[PDB]
Amino acid sequence: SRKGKRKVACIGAWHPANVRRTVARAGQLGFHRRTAQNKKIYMMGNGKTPFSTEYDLTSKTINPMGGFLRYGNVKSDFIMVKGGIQGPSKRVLALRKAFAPSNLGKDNEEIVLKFVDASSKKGYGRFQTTEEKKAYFGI
Amino acid sequence: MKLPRVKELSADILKCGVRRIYLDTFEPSKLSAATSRDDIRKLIKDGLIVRKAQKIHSRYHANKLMREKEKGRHSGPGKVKGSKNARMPEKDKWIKRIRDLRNTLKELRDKG
Amino acid sequence: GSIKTRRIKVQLVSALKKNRCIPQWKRACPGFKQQYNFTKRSWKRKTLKAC
Amino acid sequence: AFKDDKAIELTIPMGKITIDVSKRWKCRIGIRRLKKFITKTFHDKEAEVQISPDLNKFLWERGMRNVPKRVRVRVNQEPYPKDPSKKVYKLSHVVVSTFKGLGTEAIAE
RNA sequence: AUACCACACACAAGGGAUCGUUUGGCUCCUGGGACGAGGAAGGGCGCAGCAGAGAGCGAUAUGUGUGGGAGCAGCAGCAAUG
RNA sequence: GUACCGAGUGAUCGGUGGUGGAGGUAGAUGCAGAGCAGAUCUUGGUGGUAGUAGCGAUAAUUUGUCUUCAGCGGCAAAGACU
RNA sequence: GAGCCUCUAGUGGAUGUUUUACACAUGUAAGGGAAUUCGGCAAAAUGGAUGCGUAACUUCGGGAGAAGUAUUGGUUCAAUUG
RNA sequence: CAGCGGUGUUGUACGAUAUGAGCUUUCUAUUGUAGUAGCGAGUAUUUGAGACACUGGUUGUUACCACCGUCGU
Repeated sequence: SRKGKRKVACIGAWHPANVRRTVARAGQLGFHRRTAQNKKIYMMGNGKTPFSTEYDLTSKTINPMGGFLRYGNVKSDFIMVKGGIQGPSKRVLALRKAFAPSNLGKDNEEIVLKFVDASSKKGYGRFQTTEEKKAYFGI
Repeated sequence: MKLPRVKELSADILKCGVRRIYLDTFEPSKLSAATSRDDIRKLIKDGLIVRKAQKIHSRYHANKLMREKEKGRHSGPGKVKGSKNARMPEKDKWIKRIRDLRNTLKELRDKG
Repeated sequence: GSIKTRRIKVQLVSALKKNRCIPQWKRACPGFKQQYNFTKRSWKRKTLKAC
Repeated sequence: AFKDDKAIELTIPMGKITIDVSKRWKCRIGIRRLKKFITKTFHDKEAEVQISPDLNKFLWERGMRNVPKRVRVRVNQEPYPKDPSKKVYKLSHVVVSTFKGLGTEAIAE
């Protein structure tokens, strides 16, 4: 086709003699308010107290090797939640108690952790602590 | 006497291209005062106008490659693009052979 | 070009002498009313047809 | 000039300041951005920057599609002759074997 | 409508209508109806103290004779020996 | 020619103040190339669109220095191309 | 005297800004492999030289580079065109 | 901008030294002895080397305290 392929071809009929608000057009994308309902708290803790599971007997903080990419190390209290969340690193968010309780079985189940990943987020991260890196390489 | 013209007349006098003429920087007044070919001849004598040397293009690799090909290096099946006959002409092989053989017979007969 | 006939050369010679402005003294003369010579030409804008 | 008429000697990270610039014109736009770096380092946007021919010649050494990673330069500050309401900064090339250990120095004369 | 757009009036721009003027045109009438081998009509090229076009003139390119008589339009020079 | 003011149902007519610098009417009759919004009318002059659309196929350009008086103009040193 | 690279000789300006979307010249792509479309249109794949091996039909000249397969750089040697 | 810590990407720098399928027999002193070599793809050591980035860790050095306008009391 001539005059471009990445477009809506037909934007209306002859009558009514105007464009309808329901047809797609080019413009702003992203930077909108959105609310995500019923996300579940897996863990709560502090950035400088080490922790362990019943199965992983290493003792480590939440901070990965070298920190989070454009942030560094967590120092205060933290929450951990399932799945992804709006916006990039460093943006402010508002938290609220759930508006109504959920009936779904996936939501209301218990959670028991056995491992948490603490490897580097830059490149392929292949160690969980500096002690392992020092032991893999010499000296 | 504009300086572009000084270069043209110098190029004529020194039998080279305009790209080889160097005008000395410290006496532009002395250059600009020139009127004639005989002025330019004097400036050339005094070294205020100079012919530069040619840019270098050495045959080092060409010679090296040539000697290697004389030893028989390169020249394998993955280095040739023309037919056997293009590289070593067949009519020439014939013509070289039969002239030698005929010359051999001629001398043997004539010497008895 | 460099090769010319005698007839072509005289046409060029005459066309070259006629191509001049009004001399600067004439402008001062009491009776004289011309501004510019309208018969002046440019090689970029007209052909002589000397061929 | 600067405090106590010293020259400042510094190193310019040409590799970093050109990270976004196109390969086809790297050396042409690098010159515009070397001058910009100087003016922000001495907080003097409206001032002139002057590049000595030896520094020009060092920068163009591998043609238009490249620029050196680091370059060491001596800087002098003077009032600008054509309009002495402005300053001019003059850049000179300093030849170094290695960059290890070289910080920012101020040298007398 | 602070500043945009429109209209009215005063001043400045932009264009050349109108009125005043005319060493040109047109029509009718009367006279005339005169070229060339003794080289015509028509074409070209030259000629000025400063001179392109046009006018005038032919290497004698403002000469001779007759009748008159005051200047040659600019600048430099000429003129009752015209 | 331009602002105002009066007369007439109306086609039009009259006066006043500035501008202009030499010609102009009222009555009765005569002769006509005798009245314009239009013709994708004819000629000349001017808008909105608009400081907008565009002005950049090709090898490529940087630094200093003099002019220029503000020309990537000239000259030195580099980097490229046919 | 192909394309690509250099010597002799010759060469260049509408300024700054990292510059969204849609374009125009181009690159690359998991698994699938013409399901796309009037239609494999466009693109991809094959490619030089050396050897082995080559069908129907034919006017016996051709078909024929049929098809199908293998080899290829650097170094150091023998042997003399294999 | 540099040190010194930390986290990555690529794959083992330059230069030396040793080895290398093979091919070769040169020189100085001097009568006869001693001295006495060249040419070579590559491979191993020094060397998880060298290069390059980012650090909300820590030390040193260097730069920065202005100015112009509008509305109000």
